[PDB]
Amino acid sequence: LRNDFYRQLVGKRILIVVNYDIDAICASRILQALFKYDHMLYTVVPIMGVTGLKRAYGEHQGDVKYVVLVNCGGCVDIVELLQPSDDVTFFICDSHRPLDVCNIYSDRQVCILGDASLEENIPAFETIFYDLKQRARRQWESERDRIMFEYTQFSYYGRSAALMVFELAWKLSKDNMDLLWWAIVGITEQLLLGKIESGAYTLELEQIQSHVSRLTNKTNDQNTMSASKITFENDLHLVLYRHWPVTESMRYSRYSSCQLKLWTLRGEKRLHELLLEMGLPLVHARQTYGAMDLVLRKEFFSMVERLAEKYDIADIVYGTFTLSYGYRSRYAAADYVYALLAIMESVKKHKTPEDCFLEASDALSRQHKQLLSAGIDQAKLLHAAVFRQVQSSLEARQVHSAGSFFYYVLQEEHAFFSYPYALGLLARFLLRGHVATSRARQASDLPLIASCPLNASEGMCLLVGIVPVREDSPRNFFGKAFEQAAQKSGVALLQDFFEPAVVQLRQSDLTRFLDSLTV
Amino acid sequence: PNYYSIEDIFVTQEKVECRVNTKLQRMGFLDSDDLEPGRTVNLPLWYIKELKVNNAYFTVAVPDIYRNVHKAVCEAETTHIELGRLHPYFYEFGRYLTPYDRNHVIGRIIFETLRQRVRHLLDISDNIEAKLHEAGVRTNSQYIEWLQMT
Amino acid sequence: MDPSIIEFIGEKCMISIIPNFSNEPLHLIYGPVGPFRAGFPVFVPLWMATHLRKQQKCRIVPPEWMDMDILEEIKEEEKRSKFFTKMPCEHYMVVAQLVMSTAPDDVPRCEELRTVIKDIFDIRESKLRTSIDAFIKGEGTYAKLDNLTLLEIHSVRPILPYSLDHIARYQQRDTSMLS
Amino acid sequence: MFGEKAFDLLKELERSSQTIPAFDDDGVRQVLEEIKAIFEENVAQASSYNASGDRSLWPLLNFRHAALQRNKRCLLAYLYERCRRIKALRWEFGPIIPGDIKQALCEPEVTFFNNYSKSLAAYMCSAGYNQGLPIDLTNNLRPPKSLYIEVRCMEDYGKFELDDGEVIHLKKNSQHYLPRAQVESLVRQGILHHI
Amino acid sequence: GLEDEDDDDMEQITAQKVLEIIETAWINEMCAILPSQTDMLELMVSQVAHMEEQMRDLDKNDFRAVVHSMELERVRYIMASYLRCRLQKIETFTQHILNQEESREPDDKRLSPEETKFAQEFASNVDEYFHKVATQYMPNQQRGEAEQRIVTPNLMSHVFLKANVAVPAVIVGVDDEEVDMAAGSQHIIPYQLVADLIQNNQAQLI
Repeated sequence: LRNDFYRQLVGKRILIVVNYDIDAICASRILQALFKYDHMLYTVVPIMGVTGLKRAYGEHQGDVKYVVLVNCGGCVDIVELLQPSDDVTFFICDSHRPLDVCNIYSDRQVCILGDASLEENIPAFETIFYDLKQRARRQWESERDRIMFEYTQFSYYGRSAALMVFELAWKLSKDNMDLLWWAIVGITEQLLLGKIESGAYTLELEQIQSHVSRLTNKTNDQNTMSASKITFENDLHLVLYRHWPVTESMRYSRYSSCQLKLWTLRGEKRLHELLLEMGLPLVHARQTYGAMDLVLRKEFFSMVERLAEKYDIADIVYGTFTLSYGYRSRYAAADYVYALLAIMESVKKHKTPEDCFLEASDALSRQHKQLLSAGIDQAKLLHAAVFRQVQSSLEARQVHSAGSFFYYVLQEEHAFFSYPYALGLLARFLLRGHVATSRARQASDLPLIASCPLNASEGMCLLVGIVPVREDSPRNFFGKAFEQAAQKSGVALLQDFFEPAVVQLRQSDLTRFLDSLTV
Repeated sequence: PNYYSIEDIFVTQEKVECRVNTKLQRMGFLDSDDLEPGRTVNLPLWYIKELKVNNAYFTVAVPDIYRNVHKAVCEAETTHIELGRLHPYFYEFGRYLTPYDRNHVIGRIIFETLRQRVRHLLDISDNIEAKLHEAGVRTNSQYIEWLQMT
Repeated sequence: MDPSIIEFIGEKCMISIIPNFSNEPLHLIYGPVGPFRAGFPVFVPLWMATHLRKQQKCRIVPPEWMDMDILEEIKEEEKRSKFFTKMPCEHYMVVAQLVMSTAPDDVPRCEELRTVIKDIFDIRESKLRTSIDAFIKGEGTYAKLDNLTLLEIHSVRPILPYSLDHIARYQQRDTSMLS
Repeated sequence: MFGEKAFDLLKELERSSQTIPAFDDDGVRQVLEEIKAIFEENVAQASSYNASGDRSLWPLLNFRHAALQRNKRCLLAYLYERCRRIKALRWEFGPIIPGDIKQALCEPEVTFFNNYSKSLAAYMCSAGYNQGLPIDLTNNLRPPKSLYIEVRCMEDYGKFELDDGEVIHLKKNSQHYLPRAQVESLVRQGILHHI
Repeated sequence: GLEDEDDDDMEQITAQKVLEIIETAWINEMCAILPSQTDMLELMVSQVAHMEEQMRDLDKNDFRAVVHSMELERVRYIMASYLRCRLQKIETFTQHILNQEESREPDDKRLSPEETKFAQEFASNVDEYFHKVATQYMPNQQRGEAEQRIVTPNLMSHVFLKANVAVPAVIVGVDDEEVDMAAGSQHIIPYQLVADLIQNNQAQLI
């Protein structure tokens, strides 16, 4: 509840828009507007790491007390870090979810937007910030069965960033259909069960539906061009259906690749033998869907929904949205998020990251739409430069087992991969390839680790983490796992990024780090 | 001291070779103290901008593009005649010149050319026309946003 | 001669609109306005509806020349415009901009509107290339305003007159002409 | 030759167009030191009985006049041309932020500069009030908001902000706890994508 | 003694009316000094100050604060514009305007003092910068503020006429043909010839 707090927001302020995410601009551009709505001038932040926290804020030692927190909170007993707080209020809407109870109380300088049916963490203040010696430790450890089961076993993230702001705002006589699209941006940002879980997706089939299947404020005369409100249909999050031909999906898609084995040949013969059953032509299977003839393009999903029932891929039907403005197009919300990462370009100007952040935040406007096309372009070639290591690897087998996980190392960087999060993708593309498919799953379901050649930043062995698949919701030990060798030895380690699952070693102090970390 | 000009060293300095009725004395800049009646006598204007046109020194004469031989048909050929950039000061030589040569005949011509522009620049949608031309493009280019932010 | 010079002007005009909240935190701004009551229309200059429609406050419907049939008749009324024609408020080409910008989120048929008005604007201005092919012979003492509108003459304002000056140097002596 | 040389001056402003790092006072030097040297050209027969005022120095007396003529009006231009773009930035700021260089100041150009800055003083006394207020004309027409939040810019330069601040470093991310009282200076000289 | 006009008098000249009462003094100055008044220096700074202090009282509202503010702005970029223009007009016309001033000492109707303080500021800067341009061996006969320098003797701003007078052919002063006047149409001219109707404000400008 901020119906009482929001109305305090008239004085000076800052709108931090926190460390790297799509969630940021989605849940802020709304309010970079709303500030001039209340006749408030706005002020924003490029953040890349907790690095950025006080090298930016320390430049601003004031008392501007209407303050944001997103994507952080798993940081410090935040007065102990943000000590220049005397009564300076903060406002949190963070997704960096599992927070310590040091940070809520002293309940002047924070606001608790936390309410859940999980009441399991109460005496942590009655244990840590309160703690004869023997029994104190008896409590300490026998309840750290639960407490250290928090914050020393795994980590995860929660819910939206401005769906709260939607919940505030649909009451305030605001129906920014565009901003509902922005909400969907934030949805498939990380609520995609392909990335991080919803589960209740199947019951948000009602939620925003009931928001807008309610609402057609022009229920009788809605046949105009601009800003026609959006419409629900059961659709895909297969890779980039729209502007490239079917065969590009049928190649560059994982949920084929995990179930159909496409990088090899029998994938292709088998594919053809299904395009028989669809009876689509081959030219027509190699022109952009928007480019093809029509009745095939029209009748596509009508057949594909049903007579894909039988062929090892059960989970291609999803629930999604898609729209245009006028007559140039029909965009799709899922045909955007893979464009989003395209300006996340890690060039060696020092200008690129922040100014590309400004560019992206300039992007989600209807007025600013030219540039997005170039992003789509880049994404396609990225998706096909994936292969630039896949078959060379999965057939050469760079794979390392290395005990009770699987082990990978790349040893040469890509300008493609200076931007880091490729390191998550290729893992999630290829463990399928051999380590899942040429075997039973018994050697398949373990997570994986991925070196990161830093050919540009002097050599620092960047990393990200991975789960086993088909049991995803069981949170990542990697939230902790890599503290192991850090805790056993510790070796030039940083946790400079917002995220737990991210680290930075030295170029050549990584193997003994492993042999420590093997366990 | 002028309806000023960009080339005040090419403004009154285009040169003509008028003949001579009578004798000379000591030109100074030239190969000169007496020369002939009738000679190709190079004459950059400015000193003769007010040098007693009625006097027996020089005569009826023209640089013959500015003579009727071109222009008096360039009034009939006033249809798709091109000028480019050539003899440039060609809306404006006569603004000084026309009586000063004192052939009483060419005042009509220049007007007769350039009042054509009352029906040249319908299809629009020298060193002097450049300004208004730029302006003609510009005002429409901004009338563009007089529609909207576009 | 500008895009907003008119908008310093045309939005000064005032028309009956609806407010849907009553008088403000203050009751009335003194001036021609009367105070405000929801469900009760009020005439105002139009540089508030900015701060209503963008403020998600109230609606508005337009004057009557801002409709279909009257303008679907003036489309043939100007057949007489061998000088000029009927002039519904003489600025319907500027107001319609900001009207049709944000109003037609709820208004009926912002389109045939748009269609005819662009179908009227340039075509009245074709007159203004053609009738200029009548203009000859230093006619300072001949011109045309009789039912000219507001929004057009700027689009020729900067050009010909700053030509026609150093024409007009020429527009006593002997048989030849003088400037 | 006799001053065909403002055609050379046209490129002195080349980078100094709307991205002006710094400007240069040059093109002038012996161009000036000729002019009264060639007063001797202008003085030679000046009131001389060499000819007792007769034909042969009338035609180039006019030259002596012409030489004068082109002298003065380009000399109008040589700063007047420079006073125009000046005036834009010099409406873009009052005495808040004078020139980035002041290095190509034609040395007594301050004579004109301050006086020009003080021709506004007439306007100033009348502007703002009968007694006058140096009035906001060119900058921060935000419908103004609260005073104390920090700043972002688009790589302003000069760092000439005389307004009451600790240190702002007037570029993009000139960002410190900056009140409104400081930040009232500049808008479109490389600055304001954003706050 | 002679009160009860629509000027700042014992009545309300509306902010939207007072908008008008100075509007044409700006809209004429485009298409050409026309006679200037320092009276507004009593009017505007007074009237706006009253609302300013009222807003200084009513600085707690959200709305009417902003309405009065936007009002102020829409009023103020034109009050900018006036001298934003006139400084150019006489910075241009610093040359021979002093002839008009030594002809007539133009009264409160025509000119204003601060303009004539530009005479000071002009001769100061020009001659004391010229003090280092050519003063080592400055002129011999035309040594003062020179003879030949003029910005604009051309009274020839060829001008569009806002027909808002007697719709019959009200024939009036102009040196070109003046036949056939009316409240809509026009016989377009330059400024040289009608310095008459707009000194009357008989006629008007577009």
